[PDB]
Amino acid sequence: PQPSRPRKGSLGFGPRKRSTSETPRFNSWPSDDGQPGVQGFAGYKAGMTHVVLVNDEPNSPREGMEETVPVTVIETPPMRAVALRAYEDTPYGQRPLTEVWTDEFHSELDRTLDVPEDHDPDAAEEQIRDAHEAGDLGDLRLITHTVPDAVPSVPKKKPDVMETRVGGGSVSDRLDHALDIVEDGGEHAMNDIFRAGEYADVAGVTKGKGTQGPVKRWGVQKRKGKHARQGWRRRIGNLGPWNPSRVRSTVPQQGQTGYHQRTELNKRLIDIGEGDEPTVDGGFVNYGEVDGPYTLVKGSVPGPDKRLVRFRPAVRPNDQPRLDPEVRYVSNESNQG
Amino acid sequence: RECDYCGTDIEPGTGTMFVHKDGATTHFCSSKCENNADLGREARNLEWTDTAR
Amino acid sequence: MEALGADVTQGLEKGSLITCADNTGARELKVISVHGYSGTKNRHPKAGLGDKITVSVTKGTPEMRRQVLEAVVVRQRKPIRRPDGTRVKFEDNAAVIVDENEDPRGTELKGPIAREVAQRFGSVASAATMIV
RNA sequence: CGUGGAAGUCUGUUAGAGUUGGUGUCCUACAAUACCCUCUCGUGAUCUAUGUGUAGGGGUGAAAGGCCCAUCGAGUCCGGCA
RNA sequence: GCGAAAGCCAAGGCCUGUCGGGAGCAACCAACGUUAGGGAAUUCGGCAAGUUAGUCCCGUACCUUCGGAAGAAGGGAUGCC
RNA sequence: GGUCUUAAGGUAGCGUAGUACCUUGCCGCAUCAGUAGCGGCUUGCAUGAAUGGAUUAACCAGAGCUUCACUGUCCCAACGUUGGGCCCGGUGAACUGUACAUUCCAGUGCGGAGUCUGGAGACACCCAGGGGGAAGCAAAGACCCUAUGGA
RNA sequence: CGAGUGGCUUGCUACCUCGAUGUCGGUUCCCUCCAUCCUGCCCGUGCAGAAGCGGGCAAGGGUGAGGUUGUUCGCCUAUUAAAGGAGGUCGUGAGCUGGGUUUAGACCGUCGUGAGACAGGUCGGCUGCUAUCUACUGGGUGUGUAGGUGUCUGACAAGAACGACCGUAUAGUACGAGAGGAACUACGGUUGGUGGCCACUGGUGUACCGGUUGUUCGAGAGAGCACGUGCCGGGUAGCCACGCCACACGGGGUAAGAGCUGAACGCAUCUAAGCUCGAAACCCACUUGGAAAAGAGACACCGCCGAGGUCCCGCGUACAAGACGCGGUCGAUAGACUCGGGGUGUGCGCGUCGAGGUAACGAGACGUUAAGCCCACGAGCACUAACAGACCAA
Ligand SMILES: CO[C@H]1C[C@H](O[C@H]2[C@H](C)[C@@H](O[C@@H]3O[C@H](C)C[C@H](N(C)C)[C@H]3OC(C)=O)[C@@H](C)C[C@@]3(CO3)C(=O)[C@H](C)[C@@H](OC(C)=O)[C@@H](C)[C@@H](C)OC(=O)[C@@H]2C)O[C@@H](C)[C@@H]1OC(C)=O
Ligand SMILES: [Cl-]
Ligand SMILES: [Cl-]
Ligand SMILES: [K+]
Ligand SMILES: [Mg+2]
Ligand SMILES: [Mg+2]
Ligand SMILES: [Mg+2]
Ligand SMILES: [Mg+2]
Ligand SMILES: [Mg+2]
Ligand SMILES: [Mg+2]
Ligand SMILES: [Mg+2]
Ligand SMILES: [Mg+2]
Ligand SMILES: [Mg+2]
Ligand SMILES: [Mg+2]
Ligand SMILES: [Mg+2]
Ligand SMILES: [Mg+2]
Ligand SMILES: [Mg+2]
Ligand SMILES: [Mg+2]
Ligand SMILES: [Mg+2]
Ligand SMILES: [Mg+2]
Ligand SMILES: [Mg+2]
Ligand SMILES: [Mg+2]
Ligand SMILES: [Mg+2]
Ligand SMILES: [Mg+2]
Ligand SMILES: [Mg+2]
Ligand SMILES: [Mg+2]
Ligand code: NA
Ligand code: NA
Ligand code: NA
Ligand code: NA
Ligand code: NA
Ligand code: NA
Ligand code: NA
Ligand code: NA
Ligand code: NA
Ligand code: NA
Ligand code: NA
Ligand code: NA
Ligand code: NA
Ligand code: NA
Ligand code: NA
Ligand code: NA
Ligand SMILES: [Sr+2]
Ligand SMILES: [Sr+2]
Ligand SMILES: [Sr+2]
Ligand SMILES: [Sr+2]
Ligand SMILES: [Sr+2]
Ligand SMILES: [Sr+2]
Ligand SMILES: [Sr+2]
Ligand SMILES: [Sr+2]
Ligand SMILES: [Sr+2]
Ligand SMILES: [Sr+2]
Ligand SMILES: [Sr+2]
Ligand SMILES: [Sr+2]
Ligand SMILES: [Sr+2]
Ligand SMILES: [Sr+2]
Ligand SMILES: [Sr+2]
Ligand SMILES: [Sr+2]
Ligand SMILES: [Sr+2]
Ligand SMILES: [Sr+2]
Ligand SMILES: [Sr+2]
Ligand SMILES: [Sr+2]
Ligand SMILES: [Sr+2]
Ligand SMILES: [Sr+2]
Ligand SMILES: [Sr+2]
Ligand SMILES: [Sr+2]
Ligand SMILES: [Sr+2]
Ligand SMILES: [Sr+2]
Ligand SMILES: [Sr+2]
Ligand SMILES: [Sr+2]
Ligand SMILES: [Sr+2]
Ligand SMILES: [Sr+2]
Ligand SMILES: [Sr+2]
Ligand SMILES: [Sr+2]
Ligand SMILES: [Sr+2]
Ligand SMILES: [Sr+2]
Repeated sequence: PQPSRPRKGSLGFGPRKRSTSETPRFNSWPSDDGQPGVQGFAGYKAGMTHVVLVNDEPNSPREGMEETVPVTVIETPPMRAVALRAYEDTPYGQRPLTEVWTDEFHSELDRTLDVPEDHDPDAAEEQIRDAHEAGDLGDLRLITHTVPDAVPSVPKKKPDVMETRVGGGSVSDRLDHALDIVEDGGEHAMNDIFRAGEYADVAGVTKGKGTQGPVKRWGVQKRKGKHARQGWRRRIGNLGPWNPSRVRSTVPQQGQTGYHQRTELNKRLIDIGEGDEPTVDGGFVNYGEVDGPYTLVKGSVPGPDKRLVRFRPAVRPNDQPRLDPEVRYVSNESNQG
Repeated sequence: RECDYCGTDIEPGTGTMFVHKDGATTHFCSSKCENNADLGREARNLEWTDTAR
Repeated sequence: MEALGADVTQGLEKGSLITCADNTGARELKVISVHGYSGTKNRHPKAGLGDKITVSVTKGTPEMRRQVLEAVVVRQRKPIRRPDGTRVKFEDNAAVIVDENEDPRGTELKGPIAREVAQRFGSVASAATMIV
C-alpha cells in the first residue's frame, strides 16, 4: 500500500541560496535580566582537538569521573565597540534614530568603513535621551568590529563589522553602560560577556559546497537495484504528479549547498583562556598556530577554518549552567596521522 | 596507557581495544598497528616499533 | 531502558547469523526482531550490543532447533564508544538466550561479555565468566 | 600392466562459425540491425572462397509462413491505369 | 607457457580508429576501482557483480544404458638459492 | 441401473499435471513466516497408451525450487579513476513552428483551458539543471466497429 | 423500515479523444482529504486498580521490516506507541522496471470435419526524442527606487524542527480479600526526523612509501608496460558516516469538555449578555529568506573633482560562466629554501656471515641506518612573483 516516510530534508532552512553577508546576522536576542552587558562576542574558527573533563552534571551517574569531550578551538581576540546605535518604536516596527561614535579608531578600520572625521557625539546622545523622555526609545545596540590583525593565521586585516545588542537593567542604566564602553575606546573581551561553563548560540556561514545534487543536498535515495544501471543514478523519480501542471518548490532539486547562515543552539563553552595550550603539533591543518585569546566550544561549529563565527548567550537553554568545568587534559597531538 | 603492540604512549581519547576469543584484551594506538598485527607480524621484528628500538 | 554508558553502532541486522554464548544446546542464532525498535522505510531493522533481540535457533540440538526465543546481544564485531573515547571491538557477534524475566536460560556463559551489558541485564552479568 | 589412439567425445576468444544475458552503450547512430562485457560450437549433419543449378502461385525451406539483392501469408520493374 | 593463449619486446608500420585550448576539472551521465559491520534483508528472479581458478599428490556420493556420474565433493602442495 | 445414446465404455500406468475450474485443495517436508518447490493423497471442471503412456543414465546460453560459498543487489551510501559535461578558438546540422503567449488558483466550456469568466501573482534579459504541464514531439490506431473493401 | 452523504468498487450511459491523451503491478518524489490506527486534550462504562470497551475534539507528527504470489487485494511472521484508510488522468514510462494482460514461435487440456478458437494453463518474446514555451531549483546581468561605504529595519514568506518511545525515583506505594498494580513530578537513555561538523572511530585516498610476478632497457643500479594502480601491504590532507555536536520551556486565544455568575421562566439552568479554564491542533516564541514592500524603507559617515568602484596582479574561507571573499612592499598573498608536523618502514654502496661449491658462484642475514624516499599542512623567511598601470564616477 506504499509505506509512509518523512520528506527528504527540511523546508525550514529555505531558500537554499548563497548568504548575503559572510558575517552572520542574529535575528533573535536574549531577555533583559541582570546587570547591563553586550549580548554577544565573536572570533575566528581555528580547528578541533579533544579535551578531558570531569562530569559536572548532578543527574549523571558518572558525576566526577573522567570524560572525553570533542572541542572546537576559536581564536577570540578583543573587539572594539565603535558606536552606540539607538532605535525608536514607530508604527512600522523599529527604526534607527541616531548613532554615537568615537575619536579612537583602529589603524586599519578604513579598509571597510569611511571612518568619521567630523561627528557630534553630544547632539546624538541628546536625541536619544529626549526620545527616552517621550517613551519612544526601542532597544540599545552597539556597532562592533573585529581585529583580524591580532590573529596571525587569518589572512584578512579588513575588519568584520556587525551590530550587537545591549540588554540588562533599566533602559536608562543600559544607555549609560553602553555610552560608557564606547567613550573609552570600545575595547572588550570574551571575559566581559561570557564565563566558561555557560551555554551560547554560535552563528556561522557554512562550508561552501558549490552546486550539488539531490542525494547530497536533500538526502534523497540513489536509484536502487536494476534502476541504478539504466542511466539514472542520482536523479529522483519524478518532479511531481500530472496535476498540478507545475513543479512545486517542495520537490528536491539541485543547486547551491553550503555558504548558508546557521545559528547552532546551546553550545557549551568548555574553557576561555589565553596562550598556546590548545594548539596542535605542526599547526592546525589549513589554519596555523594558536597563541593568544581563545575559546573552546563543545562539539561542532558551522563554517571552515579562518571563518568568522558569532556568539550570543542562549535564548533557549535546556540545562542550568554548571560553571568553570575542570579540565584534566587538552590534546596537542598532531591532526596529521 | 601504552600500546600492546608498538609500545608508544596511546594519546588519551584515542585508540581501539580489541577483545580476543578467550577473553584477552589488546589495546591499540592506531589502525597501522592493528593491520600489522592482522598480517601476523610481531612487533619485535619491525624496526619502526618502540619494542624493537 | 537504562543507559548503557556507551555509544553503540549497531553491527547486526534482521536475519543475521550470530553465536550463542551459553550451554543451552543452541549453537547458532538468527535475529528476527529487536525489542522496542521502530525503523523507517527501506531500512533493515538494526541490532547491537545491549539490545534485547528476538531470535530463532538455526543450529544446535534437535530439541532447541527451530524455537523462537528471546536473547541479549553480548558481543559484536563493530566498535562501540566508551565515555573515555576509546573504541571496543570483539572477535565475534554473540548473544545469550534469555527467558521472560531477563534471566539466562542456560547455566554457563561461554566467552567474554561487555561491562555495559551488566547495567541492563544483571543476572546475565552475575553468570558471566569474564567481563571486559 | 603396457601398447593403441577411437569419438556427429570433452576444455579451449588457435583459425573460424554462432548469438544467451546485460533487456548495458547507441537509438536525428559509427551503423536503415552498430559497440562493449558475458555466452555457444570449435574432426564434423563442421566452417569457407570461387564456379555452377533451381524463378514468382513458381524456387528453396532439419518447417520459423523462413528465405529468393534493406522488398515476401506470394519478389521486382513497367504496363493494364487517369 | 601446454599453446597459433595472456602479458612484455623485436623486424616492419604508425602517432590519420585525425579538431583543439582552459577550470583539482561542480551537478549530472558513461565505463570502472575500493568500501567498515551485516550478507540476498534487494528483485518477478542473485538481474548485475562477485566467488572459484593453473599444475601435482591424496581422495571422491546417489544414480547408471557399466560408457558415465567425475575436475563430483573434500584435503594437502606450489617461490627463490 | 444391479441397459441407453452412438461402435465401445478408460485396461498398464500417470494424476491438483506446462493438463485441475473450484484452489493458496488436504497432510507432511522446509522457513520466524513459503499462492512457491518437493512427497503423499487424489473422486481426473476437462489424464492415458506410436493423437504414443510410464520411465529414464548421459547432454542443455531450456522452465521452477533448496543449500554451502560469494558479494555495494540491499541496509546506505562515500571517496576515487578515465571520457564527457562547464568556459574559450574553429567547424556547424536537425526535430519542431495557426497566431498570441510572465503565469497561478478556481470556475466555465463538446464533460481533460497559458488565451473564456473571476480573482491572485507578475520589472526585463541571460546561464546551469532535472524533465511537472503544453491531454509535449514522433506514425491519417496495429485494439473495436463500419465498408454490399483486400488478401 | 425509513432519510441521506460520498464518488474508493461494480454496473449503466455512450457526452470527449480512434490524422493515438502509452497498460496493470511495483518503484521513486511531491502535495492533499478525514470517515482518526498511534500520539494530545476529553466524555461514558457492565469505570476498584491494572488492562479494556464505546464515544467527542483533533490531520502537528507518525503509521515501519519481512515469507508465498506479477499481483492490487489478501494470507502468514516477528517486532511496534500504531504498524489507518483515501485523492492527485485508478498522481508519477519526454523518471525507472517490464513480472502480468495483449502481437508474431511452441506445448497441454477442451471445442471444431477443418483453417482454427478459448474472458483456460504454460515457456519465449523490443521500451524512441539534442526541450521552443511554460513550471520549479539554484546562478547572473540590467533597469526602477534617485553619489558612495558600512550597519540595519521587516511588509510578507518557509519550517515538524521536532515527533515518539523505554527505563529509574515516585512504588511494590494509591486501589484491591488476593492476584495484581497506576499517576503528578523529577530525572536517564533510545528511535525517527532535522541542521551542522571531522578532535575521535571508520571509509576513500589510480598523492605517497614498501613487497613482489612477467617482460624490456646487457647484469647492477634505475626505470617503462601489464587500462587507464600489474598485483599485494600501509596510508597523509580533503571529502565523508558507519563517526561527533545541537534541535525547550513558557506565554495568548480556542475545540471537545469541566465550571462560575446569570436571565428569559420568582425556581432551576455552563449561555442567551458576561466570565474562569481547557488539545500533539492555532497564534507568539525559535530558525531561514526577505528593499522590487511602486508607501520601492531607516541610520551613521564619506564624497560631488573627487568618495567609492571596475579592469589589473598574487590568491581562495568562494566558485560550472557570471558571482563572492582576501591580499597587493606601509606586504607574509603564492612559490623556492629551512625548520616543524606527518606517510612509509630501514636506501645505493661497502664490511661481516651465508647452505654449499675446487673455484667460479651464492638466495639470504647483520651492521652502517628511527635509515632512504615522500607530503595537497604549519612556521620562519621579502629571495622570487603581487609590478606597471588603465578606466568609470555625482
Ligand atoms: C508499445 O510498444 C511500442 C514499442 C516501440 O515504441 C516505439 C515508438 C515509441 C512507437 O510509438 C508508439 O507506437 C505505439 C503503437 C502507439 C504509441 N502511442 C499510443 C503513444 C506510440 O507512442 C508511445 C508508445 O509512446 C512507434 C510507433 C513510433 C513510430 C513513429 O511511429 C515509429 O515507428 C518509429 C520509426 C520508431 O520505430 C519503430 C519500429 O517504432 C523509431 C523512432 C524507434 C527508434 O522508436 C521506437 O522503436 C519506440 C520504442 O515500438 C512500437 C511499434 C510499439 O507499439 C506497440 C503497440 O507495441
Ligand atoms: Cl529507484
Ligand atoms: Cl522485524
Ligand atoms: K484515443
Ligand atoms: Mg586527521
Ligand atoms: Mg590517529
Ligand atoms: Mg520497499
Ligand atoms: Mg554457392
Ligand atoms: Mg503460424
Ligand atoms: Mg560491506
Ligand atoms: Mg548472472
Ligand atoms: Mg502439488
Ligand atoms: Mg491404440
Ligand atoms: Mg504525455
Ligand atoms: Mg485511421
Ligand atoms: Mg485486428
Ligand atoms: Mg476476401
Ligand atoms: Mg469527525
Ligand atoms: Mg497533514
Ligand atoms: Mg520484498
Ligand atoms: Mg495511473
Ligand atoms: Mg510524464
Ligand atoms: Mg527522454
Ligand atoms: Mg511469467
Ligand atoms: Mg509469459
Ligand atoms: Mg518508452
Ligand atoms: Na539512458
Ligand atoms: Na504521465
Ligand atoms: Na551478443
Ligand atoms: Na507471384
Ligand atoms: Na545445443
Ligand atoms: Na561499486
Ligand atoms: Na517538462
Ligand atoms: Na449521493
Ligand atoms: Na463510475
Ligand atoms: Na505503474
Ligand atoms: Na494528524
Ligand atoms: Na506480500
Ligand atoms: Na493517463
Ligand atoms: Na518505457
Ligand atoms: Na508504468
Ligand atoms: Na494554551
Ligand atoms: Sr496511491
Ligand atoms: Sr544582526
Ligand atoms: Sr527576522
Ligand atoms: Sr531499458
Ligand atoms: Sr490543468
Ligand atoms: Sr564434436
Ligand atoms: Sr531479453
Ligand atoms: Sr536499434
Ligand atoms: Sr556489463
Ligand atoms: Sr568447446
Ligand atoms: Sr500504374
Ligand atoms: Sr619499432
Ligand atoms: Sr583533420
Ligand atoms: Sr587501498
Ligand atoms: Sr532471495
Ligand atoms: Sr582443492
Ligand atoms: Sr479408472
Ligand atoms: Sr516420451
Ligand atoms: Sr536538460
Ligand atoms: Sr498503420
Ligand atoms: Sr486516541
Ligand atoms: Sr524475497
Ligand atoms: Sr484494482
Ligand atoms: Sr485472492
Ligand atoms: Sr512482460
Ligand atoms: Sr487466456
Ligand atoms: Sr492466471
Ligand atoms: Sr519605467
Ligand atoms: Sr513505573
Ligand atoms: Sr507481586
Ligand atoms: Sr499492601
Ligand atoms: Sr598505467
Ligand atoms: Sr463550552
Ligand atoms: Sr530600494
